[PDB]
Amino acid sequence: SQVQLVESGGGVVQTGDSLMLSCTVSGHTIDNWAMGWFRQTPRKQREFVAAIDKRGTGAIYGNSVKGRFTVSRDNAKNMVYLRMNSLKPEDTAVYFCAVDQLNAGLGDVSYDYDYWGQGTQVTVSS
Repeated sequence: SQVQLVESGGGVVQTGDSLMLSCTVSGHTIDNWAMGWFRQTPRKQREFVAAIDKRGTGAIYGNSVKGRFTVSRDNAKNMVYLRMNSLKPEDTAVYFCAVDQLNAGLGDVSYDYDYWGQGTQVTVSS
């Protein structure tokens, strides 16, 4: 498959700050796919963060980010977004976007996703 994902928007911020991650997809339209965000730490290789259905009407979130993060998408631009509010030191991680092409709703397990990007580093200073 010739699908390529490029995450951006990572950075170094203070506790309480906000970031807006984005991911641009090339090689295929995303308009029939669910899309997910995961994050990598020493303790979790791909911790689930968020997932959004093909039209953007539904979303699910990892327990530790509920109420703070918002996932969105723009199918015509082939882009997915993760708004991160109220950042905490334990949100420090490399953040990845990935494709769910199972056409079976929203899921939270990394092995069900494809076409991982190389991620974007988020560092939240204590």
